[PDB]
Amino acid sequence: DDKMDETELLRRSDGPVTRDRIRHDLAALGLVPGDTVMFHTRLSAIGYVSGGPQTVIDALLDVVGPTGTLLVTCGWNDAPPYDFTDWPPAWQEAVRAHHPAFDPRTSEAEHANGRLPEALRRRPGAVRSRHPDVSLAALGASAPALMDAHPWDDPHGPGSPLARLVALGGRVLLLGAPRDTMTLLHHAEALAQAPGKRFVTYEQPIEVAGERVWRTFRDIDSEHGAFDYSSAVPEGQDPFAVIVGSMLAAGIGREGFVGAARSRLFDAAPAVEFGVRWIEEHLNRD
Amino acid sequence: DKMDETELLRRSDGPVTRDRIRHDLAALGLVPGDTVMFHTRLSAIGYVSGGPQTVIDALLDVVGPTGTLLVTCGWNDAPPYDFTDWPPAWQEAVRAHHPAFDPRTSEAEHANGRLPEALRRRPGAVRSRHPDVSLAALGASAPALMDAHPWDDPHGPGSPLARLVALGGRVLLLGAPRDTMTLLHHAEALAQAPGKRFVTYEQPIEVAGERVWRTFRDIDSEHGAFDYSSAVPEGQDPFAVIVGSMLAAGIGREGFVGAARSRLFDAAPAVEFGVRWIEEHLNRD
Ligand SMILES: [Cl-]
Repeated sequence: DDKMDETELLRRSDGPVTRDRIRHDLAALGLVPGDTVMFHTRLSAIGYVSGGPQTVIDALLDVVGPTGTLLVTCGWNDAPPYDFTDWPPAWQEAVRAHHPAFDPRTSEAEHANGRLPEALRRRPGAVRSRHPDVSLAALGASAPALMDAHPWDDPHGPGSPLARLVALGGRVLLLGAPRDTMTLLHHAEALAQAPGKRFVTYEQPIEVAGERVWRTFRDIDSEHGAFDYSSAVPEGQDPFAVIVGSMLAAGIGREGFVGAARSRLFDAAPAVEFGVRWIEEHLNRD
Repeated sequence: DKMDETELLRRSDGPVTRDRIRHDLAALGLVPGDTVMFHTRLSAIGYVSGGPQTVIDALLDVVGPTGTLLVTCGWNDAPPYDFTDWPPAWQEAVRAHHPAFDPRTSEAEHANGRLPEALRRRPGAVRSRHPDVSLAALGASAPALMDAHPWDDPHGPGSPLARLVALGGRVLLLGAPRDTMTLLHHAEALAQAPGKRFVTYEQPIEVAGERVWRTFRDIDSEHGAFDYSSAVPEGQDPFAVIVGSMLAAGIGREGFVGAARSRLFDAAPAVEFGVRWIEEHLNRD
């Protein structure tokens, strides 16, 4: 029921949530002109947002202003599965012969990231990074250098957009999104040194020189965790949720509300520094 | 989700590729130069390698550069028709702050699925200007089909749907159920019968760079342009009944595209049939 969904969201926020009200709530959280902010969104948690994703994006642009930048994690919803080489031989041949290349302009973001990354990447002037598995998108003053030349291998590591967010003094905003959605902690996993690090190898079709070619990629296991967190994390619990919870308890990050959405704003450099130290201390046992 | 893939892969007995869809579309009767409005239920096709992009590429492969694809978009985040029933403070917030419809960025209705949202993002795609029932089109006839969508009676004469009929266009249901045929709203707008139901609603648009509120009139495309209670059996959707009767009268062809039950109609005889069906069932002189 469409009617119903609207009724519940209106009730949740006690009426429509507007662009200027979101702008006000974001400034109260600590977002300021000139910031670069990567943001994860659970749109319905805000309430009934008058104008949907476009209103959230324009409120964010109002706060950071023309010299600031917004960033999201996109990925590729219709990528071939990592394990597509475990299918009957005629099937995977069909994939290898006919699966289209990743295309930054048209390939849709992963559906699990919700509507906001797919709205951001389609904004006029938005820039989407070239990686077929873990592309980001950005909008604003620093968007070309942040997204430029996404490193094929180790795409969460030293050369990556996430590293550039840290070096810029950027921020991470969870906008109703839960603590485990903080993508930036994959950059922490990529930097962290501890035994038992998990890596993945997969292939995906990309377009280079205007022709479609397959490429093999290496990354940390950003799906099941770059380590076994068995010893440091109660089972049933998500490692990133535990790290961010400890982060917050150590005084890194500010919590508040944007509409009806429980929201958290972090500086990216201390969050990554905390995350790598968390992983190395819990997992090295020296 | 690996089981999700196993379900889809079992449904189509392996990946459905661009070439396989093109093959099945041609066998259903789509030809080079066709203009085709299509409604899609991706999961009914099976495991489509490449998702919506692959469906669109296959359709372009069949109709070629002289052909045109059309979809219905609408506007997912339009103000609800009845926001003017809300408490005064809530409707004043919508009036002062709801952003204008923007054909380049306003999202299609979530219920229309992922194909319309992918089509309108293609390079060269054209999206009509109507804030409530916009269409999008891609190909040689897209500018003329989408141009100057009438504000009032947006399914009536001179609308994109009327232009699809006049062009000799077609309608494709690609695993979509018989009741998503948008073209039959054009039949409802043309049909002469008692008790026709209309809606009047307000939506923000941009006119010469300024955001303005406008009032719009349409047939009730949400609840049905007529009370169909005496014309259809209980629990059946009117458009499904009309399309079923259309098929049984020899209008339209049916087959499979991948695993998806699919139906292809010529738009001019579909609308003529739909108008007659409504006038015969709802006048009963
Ligand atoms: Cl490049």
